Amino acid sequence: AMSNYSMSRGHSDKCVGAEDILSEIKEAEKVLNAASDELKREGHNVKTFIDRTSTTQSANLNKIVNWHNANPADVHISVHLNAGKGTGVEVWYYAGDEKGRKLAVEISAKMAKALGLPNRGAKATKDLRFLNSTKGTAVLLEVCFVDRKEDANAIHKSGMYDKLGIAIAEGLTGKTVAAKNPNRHSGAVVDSVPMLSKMDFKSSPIKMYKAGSSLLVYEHNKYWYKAYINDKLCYIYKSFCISNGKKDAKGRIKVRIKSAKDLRIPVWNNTKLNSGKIKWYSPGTKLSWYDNKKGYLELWYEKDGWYYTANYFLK
Ligand SMILES: [Cl-]
Ligand SMILES: [Zn+2]
Repeated sequence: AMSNYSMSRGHSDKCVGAEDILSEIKEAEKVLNAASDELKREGHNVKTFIDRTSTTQSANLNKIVNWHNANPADVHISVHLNAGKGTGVEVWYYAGDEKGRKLAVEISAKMAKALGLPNRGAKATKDLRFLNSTKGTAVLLEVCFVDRKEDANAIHKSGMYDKLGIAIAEGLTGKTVAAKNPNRHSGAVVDSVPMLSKMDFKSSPIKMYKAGSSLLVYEHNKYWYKAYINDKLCYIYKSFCISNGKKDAKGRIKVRIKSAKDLRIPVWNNTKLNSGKIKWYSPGTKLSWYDNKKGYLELWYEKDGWYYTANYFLK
C-alpha cells in the first residue's frame, strides 16, 4: 500500500484494436481489471480509464493521453494485446527511461511466466504516442498475441486473468502479493480457545480449551484471567468464558468456555491481533484464508479489506 497507478486500456469500443482468434479490447479490459483489482487489494491507489466512444485513432489517443496527464501517478500503464503472429509477451517503454526499462523488464518476465509463453522482452521506443506524450513514467503492455493459438489457449486457461493481475502487480511493485492461490485454504472457525503464555494472541497456546469445558482461573485485568500451568503463568481471554462468583478460599474462580453456539472467535483488522475492528464468528463458520507463513492468517474481504487471525483459530 502506498503507490499511485493510472492504467488505461488500449483502443476504443468504437475504434477497436486487433481482432483475430482473440479480441484485443475484450482481453485487455479483463487484464486491466484483474491488475487494478490486485493492486488495490495490495493497498495501492489505482485509477483506470477505458474509452468507449472515440471513432478515430487520433481522438482515442488524444483522450487517453489527456486523461493520464490529468491523473498523475508513480507509473502509467496502457494495456494491449499484440498482432503479427509472433508469440508471447513484451513491454514497451520510452527509450532512455531507466525507471521504465526496469519495470518493463520485470513485468514482461512475470507475465510470460504466468502465461507459460515466451518472453519477447522489454523494448525501447520513441515512436509511440502513449509513451511520448504521457508526462510521467509509462509502460505499454502487449500481453500476448491475438492471432496465435498458443497465446489464445494460454490466456483462456482457468484463473489466468487472476494470475496476470498478480504478475503485473508484482512487476510494478517488486513485492509478492498476499492473495496467492497456492497459499489459500478453506475451512472453518474452530471450537476451542487458547490458554496463552502472554496476553497476546500471537503467542504460543500452551493448551486449548474446548467449548463448554470448565477450568479454574484467577482474576487479572479487565480482559484477561490468569492461571498456572506447570508453575508458569498463562492467560485466557475473559470474553470466551462464563463466570459466577468467588467462593474459593484462594480466590480461584471456576469458569466455563462458552458453548459452541455462543462462543465467538476474533478476526482483526490488524496483524498485531489487538484492538481495532474485530469480526466475531461462531465455531463452524466457513471461511477461506491465506497462509503465507507470516505467523498469522490473512483474510480478504471485498467489502472491508484485509483481516487477520491466529494460526490456531481456523482449520
Ligand atoms: Cl494454583
Ligand atoms: Zn493495441
